[PDB]
Amino acid sequence: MREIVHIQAGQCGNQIGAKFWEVISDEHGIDPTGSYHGDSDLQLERINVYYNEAAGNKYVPRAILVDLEPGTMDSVRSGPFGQIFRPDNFVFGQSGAGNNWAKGHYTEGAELVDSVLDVVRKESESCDCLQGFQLTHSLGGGTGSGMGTLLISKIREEYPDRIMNTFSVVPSPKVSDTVVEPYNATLSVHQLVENTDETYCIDNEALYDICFRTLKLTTPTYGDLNHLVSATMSGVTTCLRFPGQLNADLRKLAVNMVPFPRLHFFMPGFAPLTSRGSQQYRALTVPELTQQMFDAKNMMAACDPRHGRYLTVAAVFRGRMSMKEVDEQMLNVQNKNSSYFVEWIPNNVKTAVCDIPPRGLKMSATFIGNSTAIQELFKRISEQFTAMFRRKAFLHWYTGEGMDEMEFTEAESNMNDLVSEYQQYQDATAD
Amino acid sequence: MREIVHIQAGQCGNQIGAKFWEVISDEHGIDPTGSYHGDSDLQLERINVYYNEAAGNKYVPRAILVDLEPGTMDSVRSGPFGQIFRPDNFVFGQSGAGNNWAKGHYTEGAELVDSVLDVVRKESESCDCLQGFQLTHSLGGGTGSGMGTLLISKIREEYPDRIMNTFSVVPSPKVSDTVVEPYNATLSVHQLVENTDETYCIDNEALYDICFRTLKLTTPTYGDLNHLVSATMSGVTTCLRFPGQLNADLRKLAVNMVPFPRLHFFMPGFAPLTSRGSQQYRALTVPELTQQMFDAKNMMAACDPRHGRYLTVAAVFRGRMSMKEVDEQMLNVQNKNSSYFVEWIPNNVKTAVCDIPPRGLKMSATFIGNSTAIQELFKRISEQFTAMFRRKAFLHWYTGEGMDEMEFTEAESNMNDLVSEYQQYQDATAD
Amino acid sequence: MRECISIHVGQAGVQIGNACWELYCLEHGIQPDGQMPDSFNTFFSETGAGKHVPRAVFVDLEPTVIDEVRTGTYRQLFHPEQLITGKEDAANNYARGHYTIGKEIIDLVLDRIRKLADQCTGLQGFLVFHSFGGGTGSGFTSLLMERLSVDYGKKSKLEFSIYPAPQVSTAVVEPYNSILTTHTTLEHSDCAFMVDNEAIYDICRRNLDIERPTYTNLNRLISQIVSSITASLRFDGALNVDLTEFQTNLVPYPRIHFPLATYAPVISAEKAYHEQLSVAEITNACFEPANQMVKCDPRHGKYMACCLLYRGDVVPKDVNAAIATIKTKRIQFVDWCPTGFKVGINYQPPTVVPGGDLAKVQRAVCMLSNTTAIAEAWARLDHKFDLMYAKRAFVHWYVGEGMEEGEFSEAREDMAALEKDYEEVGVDSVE
Amino acid sequence: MRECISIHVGQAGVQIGNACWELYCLEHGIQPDGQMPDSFNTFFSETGAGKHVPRAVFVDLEPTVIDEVRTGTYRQLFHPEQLITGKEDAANNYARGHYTIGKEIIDLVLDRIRKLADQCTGLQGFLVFHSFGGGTGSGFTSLLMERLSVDYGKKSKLEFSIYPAPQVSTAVVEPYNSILTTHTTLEHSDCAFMVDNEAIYDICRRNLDIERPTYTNLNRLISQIVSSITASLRFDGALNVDLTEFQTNLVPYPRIHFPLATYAPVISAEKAYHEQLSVAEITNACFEPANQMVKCDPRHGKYMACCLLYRGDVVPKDVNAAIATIKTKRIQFVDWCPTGFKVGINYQPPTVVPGGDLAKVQRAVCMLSNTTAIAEAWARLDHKFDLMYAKRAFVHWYVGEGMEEGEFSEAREDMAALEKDYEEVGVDSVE
Ligand SMILES: CC[C@H](/C=C(/C)[C@@H]1C[C@@H](OC)C[C@H](O)C(C)(C)[C@@]2(O)O[C@@H](C[C@@H](OC)[C@H](O)C(=O)O1)C[C@@H](OC)[C@H]2O)CO
Ligand SMILES: CC[C@H](/C=C(/C)[C@@H]1C[C@@H](OC)C[C@H](O)C(C)(C)[C@@]2(O)O[C@@H](C[C@@H](OC)[C@H](O)C(=O)O1)C[C@@H](OC)[C@H]2O)CO
Ligand SMILES: Nc1nc2c(ncn2[C@@H]2O[C@H](COP(=O)(O)OP(=O)(O)OP(=O)(O)O)[C@@H](O)[C@H]2O)c(=O)[nH]1
Ligand SMILES: Nc1nc2c(ncn2[C@@H]2O[C@H](COP(=O)(O)OP(=O)(O)OP(=O)(O)O)[C@@H](O)[C@H]2O)c(=O)[nH]1
Ligand SMILES: Nc1nc2c(ncn2[C@@H]2O[C@H](COP(=O)(O)OP(=O)(O)O)[C@@H](O)[C@H]2O)c(=O)[nH]1
Ligand SMILES: Nc1nc2c(ncn2[C@@H]2O[C@H](COP(=O)(O)OP(=O)(O)O)[C@@H](O)[C@H]2O)c(=O)[nH]1
Ligand SMILES: [Mg+2]
Ligand SMILES: [Mg+2]
Repeated sequence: MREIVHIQAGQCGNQIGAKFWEVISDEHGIDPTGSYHGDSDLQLERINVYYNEAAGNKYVPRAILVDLEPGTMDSVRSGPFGQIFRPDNFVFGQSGAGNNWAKGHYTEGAELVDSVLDVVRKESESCDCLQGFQLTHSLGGGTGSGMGTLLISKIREEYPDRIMNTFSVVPSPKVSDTVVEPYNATLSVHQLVENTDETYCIDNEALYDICFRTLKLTTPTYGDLNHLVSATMSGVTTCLRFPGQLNADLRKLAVNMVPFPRLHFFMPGFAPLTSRGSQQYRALTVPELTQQMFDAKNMMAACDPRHGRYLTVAAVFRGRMSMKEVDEQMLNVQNKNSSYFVEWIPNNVKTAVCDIPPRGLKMSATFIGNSTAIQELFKRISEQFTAMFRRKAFLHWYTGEGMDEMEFTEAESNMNDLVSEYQQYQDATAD
Repeated sequence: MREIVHIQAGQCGNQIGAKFWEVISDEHGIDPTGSYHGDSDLQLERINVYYNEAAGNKYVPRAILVDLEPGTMDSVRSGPFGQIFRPDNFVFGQSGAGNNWAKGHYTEGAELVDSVLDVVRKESESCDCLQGFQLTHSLGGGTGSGMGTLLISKIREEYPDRIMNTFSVVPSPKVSDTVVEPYNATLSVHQLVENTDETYCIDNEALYDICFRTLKLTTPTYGDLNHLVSATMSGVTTCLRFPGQLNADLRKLAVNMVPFPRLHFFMPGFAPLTSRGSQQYRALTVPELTQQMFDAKNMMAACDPRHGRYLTVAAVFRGRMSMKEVDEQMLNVQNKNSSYFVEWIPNNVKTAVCDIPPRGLKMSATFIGNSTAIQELFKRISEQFTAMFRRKAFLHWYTGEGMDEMEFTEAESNMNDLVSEYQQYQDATAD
Repeated sequence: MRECISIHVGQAGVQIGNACWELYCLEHGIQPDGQMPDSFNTFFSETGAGKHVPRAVFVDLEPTVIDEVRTGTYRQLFHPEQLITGKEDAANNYARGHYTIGKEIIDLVLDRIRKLADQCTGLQGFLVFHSFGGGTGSGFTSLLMERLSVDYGKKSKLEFSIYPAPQVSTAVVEPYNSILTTHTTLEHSDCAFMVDNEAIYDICRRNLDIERPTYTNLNRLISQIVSSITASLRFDGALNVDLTEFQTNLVPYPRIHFPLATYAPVISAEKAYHEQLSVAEITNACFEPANQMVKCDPRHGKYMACCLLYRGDVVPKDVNAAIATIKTKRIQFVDWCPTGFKVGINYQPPTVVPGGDLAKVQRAVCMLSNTTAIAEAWARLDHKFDLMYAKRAFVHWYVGEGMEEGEFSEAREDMAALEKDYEEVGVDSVE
Repeated sequence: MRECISIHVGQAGVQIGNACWELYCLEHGIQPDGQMPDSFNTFFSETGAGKHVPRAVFVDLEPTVIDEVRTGTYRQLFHPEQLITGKEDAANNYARGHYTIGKEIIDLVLDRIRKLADQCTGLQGFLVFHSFGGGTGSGFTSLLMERLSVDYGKKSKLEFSIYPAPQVSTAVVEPYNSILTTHTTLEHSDCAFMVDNEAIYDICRRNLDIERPTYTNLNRLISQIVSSITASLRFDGALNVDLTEFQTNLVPYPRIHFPLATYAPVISAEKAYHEQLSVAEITNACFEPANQMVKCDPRHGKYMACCLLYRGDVVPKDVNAAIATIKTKRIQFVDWCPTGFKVGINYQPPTVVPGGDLAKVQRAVCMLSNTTAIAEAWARLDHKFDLMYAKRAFVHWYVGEGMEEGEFSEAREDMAALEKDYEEVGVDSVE
């Protein structure tokens, strides 16, 4: 079998991860004590992908939780599934870093990481075929970005041939919930780009819109938001955990989604998301699903794909459905809206099918889009970045941590070039 | 199969539609929950014409309800069949437009429509063969006319080859229930003419007369009035929903009813309308029905066909009857009263027969007349229009919405020419 | 073996077909399930299980009609692919039937036909059923014939058609569609058989002594005629007449090929008991204007050729005697003809359909008649056309479907010539 | 005895194999436990207890697929070592399949094969199943063939392959992998059989008259084809055809060896009851473009060679007659050929798999066809390649696995030549 290491970093990362593991355990019949009470042999058969059968019937999700300070991971341990985790996988310091990327990637993180990695190594040692790593982190967070970035680099150093992917939480185009976002985010990306093999962009902003609209919710609690995200994450690796018709290994996804290194940012989506108040007025067909999947309004990343083109799209389906329906339906999309796809690439769609549906959803699908419209995000960031940077805003909170100002200019350089790259391909033509 | 999209617009439109759907659901054995409890396989077999089998046994009438403000559609949702509709098909704003056509077709409607159409598109996407569109709206209404007109234009833009028909409520020759009728109505017609393929004219005034007289009613409640109208509407599409001897597709009706584009206004009728107090003194024969159908007093449009000629008449029968009876009887009408028919056209009658009677009426028929006498209506309107317009009455409530005064003069121009056209054909002769 | 392919087009064509095949089964003892609990290989093929499969193709752009068949009693008698349906009908628009809609179906139809034809050991010809005026019947058939004549230039092309009776209704745009079809029909059809619904009603009233007839028994009468013709192939007779011989014995000049038809002795059992239906009696009845299936008083013109088909208990010599008497009856014949009578005799008497309204007889006569009197009908038609065309009523419906306005002129021109042809024939050629 | 070794590579290869062996067992009465409660020694070996063990090797770097087999119904039919699995798949990367991953498995595979081959008394050849585009199928097979041809330079090397259908999806990097494989395949394979999933869907829709098909029955159709071929070895026939003879009778020029395939008569029981599937009937069906298993309208090119395999109730003379007719059908053949028909006849009629969607017939025809029309498909493929290669999309995924960039150029070059070859063949050689 192939194994995945799940690393969680930062308050956000840990909170998301907590929900993630809840979801995964649920799907495999694992209760809060780590005891197996599933119904299908499949649940157990390939459980190895995530859990390490410790002893008896106790399974221990191979996850590592990291934070610079307590009060977060603590709450995780106090929660429903706190006891499912092995204590020794909780690695944290006793200092904060109020969204101080420098601290997270230097003066504080440099100490903490000395541990962390040791645990990582141990976990990788227990694996038979290390599929890769998953990092749940939030951009802009002193830990999430600081440590996140650091760890990524350090891991590739020792596992250059493994697939690394992360589910980053990006900056919001609307109200920012931090002050020094631009800086932290930019600094992270500066290195992220040159490391992680693929990364997903999820924006709370977009998620709120979905909730208030599509889900008809009025109290979009972070727990609910995380739940939604978790669902997406689980979909991504369903192909590893369960049998299907067209299994798509994590690596495979990278191959059909990244055309050029560096250009590996994705917009995630998910269907169906019908509110309970209207579920009875649905059909739940392959067409219905694709309607949602390609609906700009269901993009979990706060960008409007309508203004860009897709370099490539992956569609992973779960449950039951015909091959005919899927393929034909996906074709129709490309044909009807050909202007939204990059002419350089014939067949801009990768599909996959697993025979195991989400609990309660006979049909479900995830959407991974590599749209050039993501450029927009980076553009926004760069603009905000230079606005602050040229005024030297708050730079003393980075300089004071031993950060060289030049690092910022380098970071910008990478960022701007990223934008340029997308812009070039955006309108580059075959002839 | 072929599918029809039912759009309802304005308070009136929605109230009528509510009754309409009640009627239709009844005929197909659909209860208020959308569950099928019919007796004949026919009821279900071709249910697709209107309902979209959502899931299980729940059918969802493919209708779209539109209004500029709540308090109307709300009451619909609070009614008997409110739950039969899919919530997502209720599109409305939060602003009124006190019979302000300009608002409905500009400053307010221009915002609302951006949504609406999206829903329309979705509904059309779910269809296999989009027969066309039906719009239930009221002339003179800020929404009904304003949005109505707008939507019609917008739809043709994307569905130029579909049949669009509406069931407009026209101005009354007697007491007007609005102040700025002439304006709103004229402005609507100005565009209506150049869009909608066929439209029906129903006048509350006439309906009241029928009720007090023929139906021997004393409390003609709008619900009852709407019921009557609904019956007519259902008759029109019975040929699509049910088998018969001479099925007449919606398109077919247009073909045999419109001799020249623009000239597509019709006077609807219905038989039998015998009051319960005297139903036992009836025969219910094909002759009886035609007596009612060609009785000027049973015209649902407030015009007196006696003063004009028929360009063409469609007669749709439901239930059981012989072909012999029908054809011969219709012939007799043309022969006996040949002066009332336009000599240009041999055989001024189109007939159709469906084998499925209305609930409780073994024999029933609808009447669609293209009479030149409709000219009268337009004449009245134009006269009233210029009376107000020349005094600049209330124009500031349109000018203030960004309406160009020239639009009124153009509207009049179209109106007057419409009248002229009818007048020409009215007395134009073969030699 | 002598084989024949029937083609049923449009509401009428199909619905008539229903009656026909119902009858065919009865006569050959074939049960609805294709079972026969030695003259079948003309209209029926044998499957692996021995099951009989009638040889016909049903085409109707209006799936409703065929659905009735698909769900009807004889749904087991058709190979699914013999029932070809469209999604939208021709709305009484020749142009739709010919140019824009039928165009997209005809390919399928012909392919199916070809495959059917390829099962034959010796195809005699085709029997096409349609109605003038029907967008499908009229329009589509035009197209069909155009292409059938290419592949099968030497096969007999017989057709039966409902000729818009002088004083009936149903559709308004009839004379347009009618002429448009005729214009092309003349160049491909070998012989058309005209039938008026109007005339039939009269017969039902006076001969059957019934009232209130529908297509459910009007068609039954028609099917008797059809049977009478094909009985020649299906049963041994004293004088069998192959389909090919109908050209020779009816047409005397290419462009003229519209025989009228009749059928004696129509009669209710009530009168049957009181009347001796002798050969002579029946023969005389066939020439009584009242009994023609076409509203055309034969006395207005002269006969060009008659063909008599006797079934059942007849005696050659008696037949001859009867005919001689007919010749004596100073009934006029053109000088171009010296004989005028070709007679077939089939031993198989007429049958009777359970629940029918026609008494069973020991002998019957079907007569086909080519007469100049029909010119009247053509004139009437042309006249109606002229009136509508002058103002260009409904023309935009055809032009909008790609029809050329000049095409109407063309058709009319040819029709004028046709009428003239009849005039010339009846000139009474003399030195 | 004539023996044959089957090899199943990758998701498709294996999953198809499942269907195949399922079928083989059925036809020979072999029960899932290898039990037979005299033509088996071709695909099956006898163990000490008499138990049957099919002769095939399953290879898939993605253990998931094989695990399904290992835990499936037929888990008792395989000698553990016949099920060879890897730890990580090729991620749609030819380079992984060929150079970096497959490299480490191939040794095992070949050894196993050798041992299997050593059980044979006379190996006819191999049947390799794979898909173009599949990293394993495409990449690994390339490697496999490269080495099989060394040890067994004189054995027949047949393969079946899924040819990335013109308008479908599944993977993005297809055309890369496809061409890369083709480039090497041409130098080792004796004859490849092209199958399109796309085409099959069409067949399911139109012939089977079904909807929503999956690989669970798409493969079943394919297995019928495979059976038809090997039936020659497995059962006595009037004209048995050894595998070797397929080279001679299909290939006329080394580099060209991509026959298309079809299979008649696909059909649902519904229609079976209404249709006589004669020899001639079926034979004709095989040449109807619609029924090809490859999206390539054969009329675009000419035929080079056809091979017909009849099963069941057929009569040599009838077969000959049918073919003669086909020759008459002015279906074009290259001047280089004067015959073009090699025919096999096997007495063993087709069978039917319980729970399948295909009606059982008394006779069937499998056709293999070498045609120049396929050049079109090759052109399409090459074109797609060019577009992606130009920008070097996804190239880094191959280069990172040790592939030489120039290697792509090389492959493309050869493909150009291949296309050219077809052009030259269809030149219509004339003095
Ligand atoms: C294909 C990828 C994709 C890009 C486009 C343009 C796609 C195309 C189609 O979906 C596949 C639209 C679709 O067919 C519909 C019309 C039914 C519909 O869904 O369109 C949207 C608006 C549309 O954007 C205008 C949407 O937001 C969107 O994203 O559309 C309103 C919605 O109200 C119910 C409904 O009317 C991005 O992932
Ligand atoms: C034919 C189309 C038609 C036009 C005419 C003129 C038609 C002709 C006939 O109906 C078909 C009249 C009819 O045969 C009657 C005499 C039995 C009768 O019904 O006539 C009306 C008055 C008449 O107008 C005078 C009516 O209103 C009307 O519309 O009549 C009183 C009524 O009291 C019971 C009764 O006496 C318009 O659709
Ligand atoms: N005798 C007879 N006449 C019929 C029947 N059905 C329709 N007609 C006549 O046929 C003519 C109308 O043509 P239809 O066949 O109904 O039209 P269609 O071919 O279906 O064409 P569209 O409906 O226009 O697509 C009228 O003259 C009708 O009276 C029938 O069952 N029997
Ligand atoms: N007909 C058919 N086609 C299949 C099946 N499975 C996969 N395919 C097709 O095969 C192609 C994909 O190759 P796969 O065989 O799935 O890939 P693989 O060989 O497992 O290689 P990797 O997964 O890349 O290691 C696509 O064109 C699929 O549509 C199957 O069971 N039947
Ligand atoms: N979706 C989501 N976002 C979160 C959550 N908790 C914090 N955030 C977001 O993460 C960012 C703040 O970073 P955080 O992880 O708390 O800081 P850190 O501990 O220094 O990494 C902000 O954009 C928050 O909106 C969560 O549970 N879910
Ligand atoms: N027949 C009928 N007419 C109505 C109904 N409700 C309103 N009306 C008429 O519609 C016109 C007023 O327009 P309304 O639809 O209420 O205004 P809107 O909401 O701005 O479109 C008047 O002529 C009313 O008599 C109804 O339920 N039935
Ligand atoms: Mg019709
Ligand atoms: Mg695989």
